[PDB]
Amino acid sequence: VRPRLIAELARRVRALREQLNRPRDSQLYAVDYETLTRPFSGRRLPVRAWADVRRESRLLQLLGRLPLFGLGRLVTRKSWLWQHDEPCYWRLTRVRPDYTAQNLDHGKAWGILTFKGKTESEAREIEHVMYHDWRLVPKHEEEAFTAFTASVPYPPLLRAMIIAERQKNGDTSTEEPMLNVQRIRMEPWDYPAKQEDKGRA
Amino acid sequence: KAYRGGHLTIRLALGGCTNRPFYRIVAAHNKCPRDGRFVEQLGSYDPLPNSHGEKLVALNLDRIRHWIGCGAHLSKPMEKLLGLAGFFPLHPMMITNAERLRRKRAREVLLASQKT
Amino acid sequence: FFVLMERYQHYRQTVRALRMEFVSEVQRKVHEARAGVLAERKALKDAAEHR
Amino acid sequence: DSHKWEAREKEHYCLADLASLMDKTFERKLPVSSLTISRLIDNISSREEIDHAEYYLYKFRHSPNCWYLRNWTIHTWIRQCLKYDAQDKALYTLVNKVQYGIFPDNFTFNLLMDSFIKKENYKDALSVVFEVMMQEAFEVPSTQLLSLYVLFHCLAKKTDFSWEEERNFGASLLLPGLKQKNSVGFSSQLYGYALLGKVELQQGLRAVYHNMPLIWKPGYLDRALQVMEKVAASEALDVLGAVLKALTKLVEQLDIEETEQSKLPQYLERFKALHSKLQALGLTTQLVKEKLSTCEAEDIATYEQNLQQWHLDLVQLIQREQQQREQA
Amino acid sequence: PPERELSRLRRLYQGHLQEESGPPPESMP
RNA sequence: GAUCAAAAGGAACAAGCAUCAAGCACGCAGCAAUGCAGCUCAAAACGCUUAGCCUAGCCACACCCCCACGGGAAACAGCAGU
Ligand SMILES: [Mg+2]
Ligand SMILES: [Mg+2]
Repeated sequence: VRPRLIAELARRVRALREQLNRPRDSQLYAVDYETLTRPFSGRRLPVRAWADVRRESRLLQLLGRLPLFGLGRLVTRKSWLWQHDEPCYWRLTRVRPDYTAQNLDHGKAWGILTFKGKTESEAREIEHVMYHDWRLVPKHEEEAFTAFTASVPYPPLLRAMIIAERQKNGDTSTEEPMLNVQRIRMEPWDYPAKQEDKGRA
Repeated sequence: KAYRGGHLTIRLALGGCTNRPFYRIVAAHNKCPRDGRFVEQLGSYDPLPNSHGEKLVALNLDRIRHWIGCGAHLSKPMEKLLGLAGFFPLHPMMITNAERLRRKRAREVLLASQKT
Repeated sequence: FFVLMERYQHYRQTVRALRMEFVSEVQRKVHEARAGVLAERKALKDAAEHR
Repeated sequence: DSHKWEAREKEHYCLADLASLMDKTFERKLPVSSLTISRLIDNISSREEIDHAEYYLYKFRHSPNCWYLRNWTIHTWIRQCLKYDAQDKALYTLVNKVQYGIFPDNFTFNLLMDSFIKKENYKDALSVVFEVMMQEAFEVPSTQLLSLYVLFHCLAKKTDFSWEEERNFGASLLLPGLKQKNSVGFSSQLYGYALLGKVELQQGLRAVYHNMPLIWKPGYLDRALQVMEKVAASEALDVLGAVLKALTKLVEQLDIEETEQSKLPQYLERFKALHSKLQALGLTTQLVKEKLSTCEAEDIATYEQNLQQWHLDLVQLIQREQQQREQA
Repeated sequence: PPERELSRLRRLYQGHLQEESGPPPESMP
């Protein structure tokens, strides 16, 4: 069989452009504040977020202004002021910010989630770090900040089939067949994901 | 074929003439065309108002139990097929639109009263 | 929208609550074929006449 | 105050032997060790060696070590700034506040605001006291000491002060106003809750949450108008605000939750009527110069403890430095 | 839905909102 | 764990021409240094020439150098058009 010697060489030389001479985080996530475009990419944004880019503040344009970048701090999403009036927030354990940026920003961090006042341990990655919907919780108002306190029937044809099977199986069993929803939890849409589930572009 | 990002979306696929369309359910693949290959054979659908006005759909449900239970995906117009049937519950696109035109009929019963 | 959003949700709940039933039924059929109560009679009998 | 850390556990005394090393590694674009930037700091011996460092710390701000600029590397430059001038290039470092990243929140902060009254230095004591509101602070007894300085300029400056310097005053009384000692720290918080609530119908709540850490909540006057009940259970500025509001961009509010330009008659008697009790139950500059004297036992016990904790730092990190250059 | 919850959706969509009735009529002929 | 599915392993799988009859390590052992000299082929190896195909369709190619780092160079084998 005839080996493919050159296309393997450009498999890896491309891949050592994939790690080595990447544009760092403030070279491509930079934005235009007038036309609301972006250098190096060019595209624009949906109607629900044109002002939020221009008016409000990042996740780490702010946290680059604190001692040890706020090593134990609290932070909420901006719609988590608007979708849950119950406290719903993120904490912090480690910062990976960027050094290439004059006005240092666009970095990475992670820490403790707690959704709507439901706490989770073994801290996972914080989402949407590049966005401008992230809110700096001050040191005042912490202990009152944390202010927090089965089955459905079967569809109609599956009723008739199981029951009439039961008199074939022998016993009538008019006993109402009821599937369990308690096994399946009720996750909403602004509940954040893993950030390394996404790869960087 | 090695299709990257492959998942069964369960689809009717067109296979009829022009001006009498006729879609056919097969367990379709995502990136292939409408009349591309698929996973398995299913039982078709009639969009034609025929003699005495019926528009047929077939369902072997010993396998439509099985094939979403094989981890398949689905899109919008076929949620209209099984919610309407009684094997699945009904989708929020007739729940709006049976009442949306009822909001258009309510806009029409005033329309037939603001003229008379 | 907001009553449809829970109707999106209460679409999403029950058929997912059906979906685990859809998975396990053929997983009761990969198990009845492999380890069913007549299938154990198959494993002994195919050696029983054969010896 | 000076001669305590200045038993410095000696090192060499050249600088340009280091100045051809850090930039060389920056022209390799590799990170620089944490003891190697302090060693560029505790060898400063002229005026010109101050400004090479603020380049080099600004360069060290752009390094793969965004952290590891330890707070004692700041202090061993605080002592160099307090030694030579501490007049413009100490404050110019705080001016940018992101390009140098010093954040001196300890009793080191108390080393640098007692000595500004020792040169009386009017125009710029406003600025550093402005630049500790942006830090989360006041777990040290600088709470009295912060509002001690702003009452000096409350008598000095009486204007509109800026677009945003109305907020610059109240937040430097309210976090100083966490006092369980007196009525005075429960008097300073009312000046904060008033002046933060006067842009509420002038400019907007985005003024409240630009940069200094306030809250997105709407209620701050009602917070004063609930703790003024506790002052009556256990102030010449809020009457002026009580008339001026009833005197003559995105939506945040609900149409059900009422606009607070429609509660201005309901702000009058809610505030006025309980001041009758506050003459019947129970100046501002001089009552805090008492707190300069009656308090301040001068807690250097967390200062000298940190100095011996910095012998723990440098020795165990020059020990692992010894590890890295013998394995070669 | 309740109106305070519905006030949130009014609070999000200032620039682009429609005004609609609630229930449908029970029948149409 | 099913579903789907590469890589990978293994078995398959066009046409004409023996006036293409020999190919030229094409094998194996041993954990390994190394050893033996073998392997494929007239039951069609090896090589030419022709061809998209074993149609719910698939395979291959995407200006050329099998590939594309690179180089030639500035490329409709998208629609309509010339
Ligand atoms: Mg090519
Ligand atoms: Mg061409």
